[PDB]
Order: sequence, then structure tokens, then C-alpha cells
Amino acid sequence: MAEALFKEIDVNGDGAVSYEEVKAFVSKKRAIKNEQLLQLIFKSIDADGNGEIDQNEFAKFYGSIQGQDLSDDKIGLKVLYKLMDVDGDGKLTKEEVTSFFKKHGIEKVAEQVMKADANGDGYITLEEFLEFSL
Repeated sequence: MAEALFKEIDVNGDGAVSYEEVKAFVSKKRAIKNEQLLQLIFKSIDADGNGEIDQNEFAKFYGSIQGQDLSDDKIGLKVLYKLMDVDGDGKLTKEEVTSFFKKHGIEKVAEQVMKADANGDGYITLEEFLEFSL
């Protein structure tokens, strides 16, 4: 229902958008430097540089070429989790993880991991850690 929104914002009803309109749309979400970030995207979008765009451009603008941002961050953790496991299985336990974290003393993590389990076994995996992060 993207086009629905894109059109919605387009109170004008021309079927086309602009840089200010888009900025607003994105703004509706957050304001973490969307003006700049956008300006970058938009610019890259506006091939002709008419200063405006259309639904199509907006559709692709949304981000469907490499929808990534969080996962990328999940990779880091994942790796780490893999680093910890120097056995060669791809799974960790509350006791093991707690033993490794103990070094830090963030027992909390132990509590969070214990609560994360849910199942009630006393073990966890990488896929579970990721899915849980999502």
C-alpha cells in the first residue's frame, strides 16, 4: 500500500512527488538527518534532476535494492557469537555464555539469556539469538 501513501501525501493529486514532499514523508517517520540522507538518495534518484519524482521513482526510492540496516548490525554480533564458540558447533548455552560473559561480570546478560530461552532447556543457538534479536 505504498502507492496509496505516496498518493495520500500527494494531496495535490498529480501522481508525482517532490523533494520537499518526500522529505516530509520520511520525516513522518523520524528526523535522524533525513534531510541530508534523503537529499543524497533523492539526488541519486533524480537522474534528470527535475527536483521532483514520481510514484515509480518513489517506489524504488523506498528501498528495494538492498533492504539492509539492522541485519548489518546483527552480522557483527553474530560473528562475535561465533568467535566465542571455539568448539565448532554453532550453539551456546546459558552456562557457557554466562561463563564467557562472567569475565565482564554482566550477570544481567545471564538473566536476559535465561529469560530468552523460554523453551526451558538451558541452551541456545545462533539462529535463536538472531531471530530473538529481530
